[PDB]
Amino acid sequence: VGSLNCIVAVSQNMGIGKNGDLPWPPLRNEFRYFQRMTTTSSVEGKQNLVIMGKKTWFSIPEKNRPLKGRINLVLSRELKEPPQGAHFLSRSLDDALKLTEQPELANKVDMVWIVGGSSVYKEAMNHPGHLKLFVTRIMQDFESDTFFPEIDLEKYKLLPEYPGVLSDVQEEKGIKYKFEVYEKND
Ligand SMILES: NC(=O)C1=CN([C@@H]2O[C@H](COP(=O)(O)OP(=O)(O)OC[C@H]3O[C@@H](n4cnc5c(N)ncnc54)[C@H](OP(=O)(O)O)[C@@H]3O)[C@@H](O)[C@H]2O)C=CC1
Ligand SMILES: Cc1c(Sc2cccc3ccccc23)sc2nc(N)nc(N)c12
Repeated sequence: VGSLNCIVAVSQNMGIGKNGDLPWPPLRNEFRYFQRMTTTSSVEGKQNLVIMGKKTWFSIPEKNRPLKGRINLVLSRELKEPPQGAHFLSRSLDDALKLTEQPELANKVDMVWIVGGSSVYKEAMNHPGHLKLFVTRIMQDFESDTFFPEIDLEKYKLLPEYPGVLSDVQEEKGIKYKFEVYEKND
């Protein structure tokens, strides 16, 4: 198992979701970017694992579920088995990560990507260790009911470049946004 990473897109007022969808209209290349980053494994013969909350799972369009070319793991304490189309089910972030050190998964998994939502991000972000955040800054306010947790800039350094990540501003449907990578090691 290699890197642990969170990936998110967030509005200027820290919003990530609204009524079970994104706060903004669909941004095709943003979804492409998320797909490219989470799918691509820096090793041969391995796959990345994506970990997500139950509400995130059911926010993804059925036709993109499971997220293809990745091992999909859902967090829930109410479900008794993985949802239709998912691969694994865990009861805590720790268990999901323990599960990666299993004989079963140990040698099939390259990167682990936490793909949301709020509570999964917060726990991963406050836990000691080496962690990167891939943050798409959506450069407007949007009405939101679910928020990204505070990024403590004392611990998380914004990297001045990162391979395979564009630095300049993008725009789709009249909404500008930018890609950022943060790293901590504590
Ligand atoms: N990048 C972005 O902009 C992203 C946006 N989104 C959007 O954000 C919102 C997601 O919402 P959010 O409410 O934060 O939901 P989550 O995806 O975190 O789902 C919450 C449910 O997941 C289970 N869960 C969460 N964490 C854990 C855990 N550590 N261990 C066991 N179970 C856990 C609980 O389910 P149970 O009650 O069954 O125990 C909880 O009720 C949606 O609107 C979605 O579209 C989602 C991802 C990224
Ligand atoms: C899970 C996710 C997605 S998938 C998704 C998540 C929530 C609602 C969606 C609605 C339509 C299509 C896809 C949806 S896009 C995206 N972008 C970044 N930078 N980070 C993420 N974690 C996601």
